[PDB]
Amino acid sequence: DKRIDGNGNPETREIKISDYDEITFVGSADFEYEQSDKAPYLSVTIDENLFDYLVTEVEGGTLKIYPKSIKKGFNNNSYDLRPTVYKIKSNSKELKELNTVGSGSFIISKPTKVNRMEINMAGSGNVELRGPVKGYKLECNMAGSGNIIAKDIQLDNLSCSLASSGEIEVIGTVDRASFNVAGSGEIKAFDCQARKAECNIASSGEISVYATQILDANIVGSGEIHYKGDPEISKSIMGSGSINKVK
Amino acid sequence: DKRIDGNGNPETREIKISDYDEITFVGSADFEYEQSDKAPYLSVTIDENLFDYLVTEVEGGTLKIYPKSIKKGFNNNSYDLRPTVYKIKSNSKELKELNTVGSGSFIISKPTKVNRMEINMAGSGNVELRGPVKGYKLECNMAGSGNIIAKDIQLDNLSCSLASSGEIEVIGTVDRASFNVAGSGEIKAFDCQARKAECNIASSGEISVYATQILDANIVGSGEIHYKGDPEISKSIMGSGSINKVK
Ligand SMILES: [Cl-]
Repeated sequence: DKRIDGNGNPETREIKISDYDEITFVGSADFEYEQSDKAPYLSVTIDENLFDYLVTEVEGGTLKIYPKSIKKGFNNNSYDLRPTVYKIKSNSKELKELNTVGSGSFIISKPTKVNRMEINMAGSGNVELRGPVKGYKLECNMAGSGNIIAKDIQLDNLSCSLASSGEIEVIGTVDRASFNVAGSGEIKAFDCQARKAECNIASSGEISVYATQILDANIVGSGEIHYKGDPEISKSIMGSGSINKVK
Repeated sequence: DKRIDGNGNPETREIKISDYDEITFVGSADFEYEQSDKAPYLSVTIDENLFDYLVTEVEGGTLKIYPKSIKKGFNNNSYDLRPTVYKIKSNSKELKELNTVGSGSFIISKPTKVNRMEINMAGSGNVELRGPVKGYKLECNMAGSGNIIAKDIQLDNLSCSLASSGEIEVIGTVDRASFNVAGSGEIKAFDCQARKAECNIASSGEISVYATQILDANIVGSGEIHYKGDPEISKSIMGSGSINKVK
């Protein structure tokens, strides 16, 4: 009933889709995405038997890829797919919002221009923005033990919120940054040069920040903010946590 | 410099205070609090040598009890106090807001009448509302591995928000409930009879809910909502999580 193992015969299907500006992706695939002015494109490779258990379509301008609800299960639960291979390649004109859930990996590799890009991840997986991202606003939100890494950003605005034990890492330059941890996890942003940054920690987590002009440093709990640069810092600590300046 | 051990000679001091409607409490004490129309009262018992390292005062209508910032440490950190005995007893006319951080224990035992009471905890400690709490609204918020238990509530509104791995447990009757978990933790409310409840999980946590008329059940991740009662349920799962009805 609930668990379906891949039969070991991988099949690739190109799926006809309209453009989309939003992705709902649930699962364990390696998903490669790019923004592109070419025609919108979707290809999925998985054990041939698992397609019958998977939704893969664009609807209402949203690409939706996830395991189906269990047949006669009243949408109380979905199938637990165990593929031997699971790869997704897709593109659209713009990605304003990614909602990803699971143990998979979502990767953007080419230079990406953004107006507002929002990344929302739940689970143990990973999102990697490997290519240069440049533009107005990037938001990286996660709840879980996995991670998000943006390797090369140039932004007016960056916002990261981490719930639970995972990790967000950001590298580049930003004018204004907001870093938030609620849990034991960690934001790593020493090589993300911010002019102004706000750092908030609830509980035992950690933020490493580089702010050049203004740093607003807030901790409620045992957590820690490590900072570099020579900003003017506003400090606020309720609990056993601590703030420290590093070279 | 940072860790100060109790010298094993307990001293009790009654500290003169004005009335307060808010508490900031950081540390490991057993703190007993009640609402009362008598004169405001504070008594603290701790190893005699640790008073010098402790702030204990009412300012701006807020009772503040927390370890001091390390002398000449620029408020980057505070003393790590290791008492052999640490007890606090206090009362004020009303408690609108508690902010508690640490491994301590904050207990209210008498019948308590509330308008709006908000409890904010960070850390591994606990808050117990042992006596009957009756009134308009209770809000229980925590970030950390500890717990909040309310043993006997009767409320128009209840809101509980849990970040990280800890636990909130609520027993009684409420008209409208909102239960939120962002993390691996748990809300236990099978014994809190709600008319309408909204339940939200991000990542792998759990909620046990009892709703009689209306239940709005939302999971993003692998978490689980278990419900009892016969409400009309609205279901939304994005991920491997599930919803299940129990007797
Ligand atoms: Cl007074």
